Amino acid sequence: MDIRALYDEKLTTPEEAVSSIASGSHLSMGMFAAEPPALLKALADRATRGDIGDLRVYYFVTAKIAGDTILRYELNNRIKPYSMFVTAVERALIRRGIEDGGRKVVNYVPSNFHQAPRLLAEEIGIDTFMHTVSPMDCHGYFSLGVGNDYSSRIARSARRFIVEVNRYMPRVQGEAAAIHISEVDAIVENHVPLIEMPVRSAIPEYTSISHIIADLVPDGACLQMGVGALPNLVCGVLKDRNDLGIHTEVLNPGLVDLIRRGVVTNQRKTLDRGRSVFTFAMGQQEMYEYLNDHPAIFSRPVDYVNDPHIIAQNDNVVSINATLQIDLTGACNSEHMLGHQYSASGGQLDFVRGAYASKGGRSIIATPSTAAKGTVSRIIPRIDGPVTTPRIDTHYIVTEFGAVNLKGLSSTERALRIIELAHPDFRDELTQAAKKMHLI
Repeated sequence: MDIRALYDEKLTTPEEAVSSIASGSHLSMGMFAAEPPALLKALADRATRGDIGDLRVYYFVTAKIAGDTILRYELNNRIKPYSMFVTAVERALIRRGIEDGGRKVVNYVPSNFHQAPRLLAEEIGIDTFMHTVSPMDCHGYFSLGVGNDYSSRIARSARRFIVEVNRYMPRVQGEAAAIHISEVDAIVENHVPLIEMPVRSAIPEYTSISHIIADLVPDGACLQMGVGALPNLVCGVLKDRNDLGIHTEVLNPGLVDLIRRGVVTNQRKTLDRGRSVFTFAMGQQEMYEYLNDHPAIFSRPVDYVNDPHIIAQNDNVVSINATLQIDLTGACNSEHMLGHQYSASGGQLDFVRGAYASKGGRSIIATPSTAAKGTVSRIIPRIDGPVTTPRIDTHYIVTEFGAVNLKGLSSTERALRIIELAHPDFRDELTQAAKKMHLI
């Protein structure tokens, strides 16, 4: 194929690239750092000029990029967020919609992340897909870079695929990560640094927690970690380990550090031996650079990564996830918003199940015992409404005061052992509550 010719007959401006997108259609985009700033700004401008309406945008993990363009509150009447996972950007929109006469401005779409490819391709249907990509190579291929997730599927199943070439986007190897230019409908170029996950400082509780978790990581553990200061600290403690593998949902700076140190070899994995596996990546510039052309890092779609049966096929999986609350039944809650559950959509539960099913595997859910300078307990009597991790799935829980394996324990054994993980200031109160609920 004459790729140079193909590039030039597809290359165009952001404004022109989004101008044929139909009103009343379905659009989706890449996660996080794969959200295309130039294309989304141009699309936002269309809505501003009143040149498009009734556009549903389906997506999972959003950033300032979409937040400052197509998802601005003012465009809400023309570009409709159909969020399948609610983060801070949606929290602000929903809050503001309540203020503004009780408007519903975010349309939550309950879903399983590991089913995202199918859900978007078949149940929902996507007309236009937009994604930042690495520059075309000499064979005519782009790469989805920090993204695979649902994106490697929808880039093919969507009726139109528009790419935003960025040199700051790493060239990443992975299943269906490479896209030939013949599979692309339009191209724009916008070379800008990828947005970064803000680094958060550790709190004192994370020191004890990270050491308790470290003792629970066996030899040749196959790691999955969410983002945050706690996981990063844990990786810090694992810097003296050997022959660890990676099979994670999110690839973060902590895990990449273990790769760079040679702690991670993936030689004890059954699947994807010799390669670290992820579905999408979040970090800072240094991590993003490191991913470029890395031969031992291999992205795969979320329907592989987050499939509990796939996760379970590696021995000694250790899944480390954070949560905001744990109740006395062992149910856990990761959703910030009061009265609601939009967090259940996330792939956390997939690894809770997968890690337990792994031979030698451990699912860990960890949290500091208190919040707000010790005045609020994160160990509570009962979670309000639907939960993030049901009590029948929870394996290990950790606070700064220890760990408990809940599997096989009665309601009473659970409550008595969970209370001992609460801060001393709250254990009496939790004990009374447990009695009232007739757990003990």
